Amino acid sequence: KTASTGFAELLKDRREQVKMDHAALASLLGETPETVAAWENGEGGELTLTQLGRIAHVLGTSIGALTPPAGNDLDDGVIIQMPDERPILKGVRDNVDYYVYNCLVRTKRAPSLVPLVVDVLTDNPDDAKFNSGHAGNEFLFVLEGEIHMKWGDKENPKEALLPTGASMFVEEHVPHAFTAAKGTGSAKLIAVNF
Amino acid sequence: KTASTGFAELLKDRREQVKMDHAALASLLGETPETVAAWENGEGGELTLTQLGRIAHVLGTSIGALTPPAGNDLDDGVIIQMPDERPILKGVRDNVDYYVYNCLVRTKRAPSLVPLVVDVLTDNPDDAKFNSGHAGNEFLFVLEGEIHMKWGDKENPKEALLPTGASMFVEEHVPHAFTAAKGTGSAKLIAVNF
Amino acid sequence: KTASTGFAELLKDRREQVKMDHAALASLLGETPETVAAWENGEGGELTLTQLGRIAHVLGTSIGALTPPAGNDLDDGVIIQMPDERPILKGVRDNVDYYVYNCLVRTKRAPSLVPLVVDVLTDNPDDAKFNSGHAGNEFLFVLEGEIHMKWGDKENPKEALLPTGASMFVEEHVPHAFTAAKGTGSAKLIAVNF
Amino acid sequence: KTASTGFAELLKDRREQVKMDHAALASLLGETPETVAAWENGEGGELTLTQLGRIAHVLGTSIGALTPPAGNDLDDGVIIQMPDERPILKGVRDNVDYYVYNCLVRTKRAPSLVPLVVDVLTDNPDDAKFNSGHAGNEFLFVLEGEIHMKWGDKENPKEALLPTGASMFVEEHVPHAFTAAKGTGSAKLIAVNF
Ligand SMILES: CC[C@H](O)P(=O)(O)O
Ligand SMILES: CC[C@H](O)P(=O)(O)O
Ligand SMILES: CC[C@H](O)P(=O)(O)O
Ligand SMILES: CC[C@H](O)P(=O)(O)O
Ligand SMILES: [Fe+2]
Ligand SMILES: [Fe+2]
Ligand SMILES: [Fe+2]
Ligand SMILES: [Fe+2]
Repeated sequence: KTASTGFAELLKDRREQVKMDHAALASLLGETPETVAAWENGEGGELTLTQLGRIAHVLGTSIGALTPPAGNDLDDGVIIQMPDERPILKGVRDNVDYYVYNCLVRTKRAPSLVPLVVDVLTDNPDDAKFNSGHAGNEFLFVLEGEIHMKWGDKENPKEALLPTGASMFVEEHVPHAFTAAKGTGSAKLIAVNF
Repeated sequence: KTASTGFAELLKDRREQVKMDHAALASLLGETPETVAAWENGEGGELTLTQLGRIAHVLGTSIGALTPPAGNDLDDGVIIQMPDERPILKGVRDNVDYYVYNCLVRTKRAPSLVPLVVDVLTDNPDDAKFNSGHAGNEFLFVLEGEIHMKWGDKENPKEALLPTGASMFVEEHVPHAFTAAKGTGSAKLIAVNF
Repeated sequence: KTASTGFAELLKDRREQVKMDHAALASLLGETPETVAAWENGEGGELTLTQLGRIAHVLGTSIGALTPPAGNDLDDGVIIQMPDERPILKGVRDNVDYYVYNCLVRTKRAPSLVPLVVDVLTDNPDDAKFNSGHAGNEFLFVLEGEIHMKWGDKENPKEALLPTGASMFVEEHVPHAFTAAKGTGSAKLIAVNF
Repeated sequence: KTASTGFAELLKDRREQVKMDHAALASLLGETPETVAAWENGEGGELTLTQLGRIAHVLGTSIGALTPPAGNDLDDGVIIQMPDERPILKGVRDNVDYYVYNCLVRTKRAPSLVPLVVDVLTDNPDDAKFNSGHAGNEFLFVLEGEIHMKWGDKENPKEALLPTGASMFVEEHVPHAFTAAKGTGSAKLIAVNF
C-alpha cells in the first residue's frame, strides 16, 4: 500500500472514532472541509512531516497510528538472499577497521530482524571498542576462529573467550564489544538482532 | 517533541541498525549524503508523505517506526475536562438525528481511549441504525432511561432492553445499534472505547 | 477450555519448539516418559503450582506460556450486567467507610477492564486517604455532586475541585485520592480501569 | 522468583484491582478467608492446575496473569553456550533420520528465541518431509553445502536451491521443508526461531 492510500484510510478511521466530521476536523486544523475530504481520498501525498504532526496532534494520536504498516515483500511467506547480493558495510571505531558487516536477508514483515555475518578485523582485546548497547536482543554464533567478548561497564567489563561454534545472547541495552582472540588475527561471527 | 526532531533521531537509529551510512542510504534514495545528514539534524520537516514512504521502504520498515510517539499532554500524569468544554457532535444515520456525542477527556498517552456521553435521540427500535462494528472494545453504561440494544447480524440480531444503571461490553468488530426503549422518547448512556 | 487441556496442548507445543521428546523432557524433570505423555494427554490437572514452576523452568519459559488464556464468556461478543447484580464492596481506609464499590460488567476477554460506580462517602479533603498508585490507566467521570481530587505526592499533592459531569484520566502508578467537596456530604463517580 | 511467591504477589494484586477482600474471594471459591490469606503469604505451592484454573476464572483473568514471568538466567545481561554443551536431538519424519538438531543458547528473558544448527541428513528432494508451519518467524542461514528448500502447499510447493552462505526468512505458519541438494549427500544450516 502507498503512504497516501494508507493515510487516507487510517485518517478516516481515526476521524470517525473520535466522532469528528470533515467540518469539525477541518476547523481544528485551519483547513477547509474539502481539503480534509481530499486527504481521505488519497490526495495527502504532499503533506509535510510537520503537517502530519499537527493532524496527529489534533486527533490526539501519533503519526504512526495514521500511516500504513511497513508492507509485505514476501514470496508466499518467504524471502531469499543469495550470498553475492549481501550489502557490505565497513565498520569504523576510532578511525580503525573494526568490523565488516555483511548484511543478510531482511523483511518488512519483521523490521526488527537484522541478521549479519560480521568479520572481526582486530585481534587485540586491550583495544576493544564498545558500542553503547542497543535496542533489541541479539543472538551471536562464532562462525570462525576465536572471539574475545566483552560486555557491561566499559570501564570494568566481564569477558569471555569464545571458541568456534559457541553461541551467545545479549539482552537489549547491554553494551558489548568483540575482537578476535589475542594475536589470532581475525575471527568471524553471525549476529542476529531481533 | 516535534515531527522533525523525532524523525531525525529515529531515522539515525534505524539507519544505524541496518548498518548503512549517510552515503549508503543517500544512494538508495537518489539523494546526496549531505541531504540525509540534514534530515538527521532536524531539517526533515518539509518531507512529503510520499517521500517518507520511500525512506521507510528503503529502510525496510514503516513510517510509524521513523516517527515519534503521540506525545504527552498530562499534568503530572493527569488530565481533566470540565463539563462545559466537551466537544459536541451531532450523529446522523439515514438523514436522522440518531445520536449526540458529548466527548469526554482524551489523552495522547492512550490514543485508543475515546469516552463519550451519548444522547440517544430516537425511541423506535424498528428503526435502529447499525454501525458496521469497529476496532477496539467498548464499555457502555446506561445513564438515563431505557436503552434497546441490538448487536450481531443486522438482518437477524440479538436484542436487550437495558434499564438505567445497566452496564455492557461489546467486543471489537461486533456491529451494534441503540435506541431508547419503544416510545420512551430518549435515553442517555456513557460509552468508553478503549 | 480447561486448565488441563490447555496445558496439555501448550506443553506439547513448547516441548516441540525446543526440540525435546518425551524422553528428553522426562529426564530433566526426573519423571518417566509415560508421565510426560500423560500430561500431554490432559492428565496434568493435579500438578502443583511448584511442579508447574519446574516444568516451565526446564522449558526455559513461564507458567503463563504453558497455560491457556482467560477464556471467553461473551454472548456473541457481548456481555450485559443488570443494575441489581452488581457486586458491592465496602472500601475501608484507616478504619473508615471511605468508598463503596459497585462493580460493573467484566469479561475474560479484557481482564484489565474493571469498571466501577464509586460512592465517595467522606467529604473532608483534609482527611483524604491516598492509594499508592496502581497498574493500568483509569478513566473517571463525576456522576453526582462535587469531587475533591488529589494526586501525586501524598505529602504535597495537586488538587482539583470537579463538578458533576467532569471527566478525568489518571496514568498508571500515579497515586490519587478522592472525597466529596468540603462539607457537601457525599459524591459519586464512575471509574473505569483498563 | 518462585511459583509460590510470584503467585502470592500477583493474586493479591488482582484481588485488589477487582475490589474483593479475602472474604469476598474466599466466598466465590468455597474456601475460608484464612486459606486465601495463606496463598497470598506464599503457601499456594500445592494448588493444582485445575484449582488455579478456578481462581483465575473467579478473578476473570488467566492463570498466566497470576503467575510470575519466566525468570532471569543472565550473567549481567549475557549468557554463553560452549559448543560441547549443546543438547542434541535426532529428528525423525516417516521413520527416517531427517534432521539432527544441535541446540544453541536459550534464555528465559526471550523464551521465543530458539536457535539451532541443523544437520540435514537426506539429499533427495522428492522425499522432502513438510512440517505444518509453526508459530514465530524463522531466520535461516546455509552453513554448509546446498539446501533444497520447499515451502507453501505441500501438494504444489515453491522451491529454491540455496548455496552455502544464502540466508532466508520464513514467516510464521508457512509450512516448509529442507533436504540437501539432489545427491550431494548432506547439508547444514543455522535456524533461528524468534
Ligand atoms: C557483532 C556486532 C555487534 O553486536 P554491533 O551491534 O554492530 O556493535
Ligand atoms: C453509543 C454510540 C455507539 O457505540 P457508535 O460506536 O457510535 O455506533
Ligand atoms: C475511585 C476509586 C479509586 O480510583 P481507587 O483505585 O480504589 O483508589
Ligand atoms: C530447519 C528446521 C525447520 O525449520 P523445523 O521448524 O524444525 O521443521
Ligand atoms: Fe550488537
Ligand atoms: Fe460503538
Ligand atoms: Fe484508582
Ligand atoms: Fe521451521
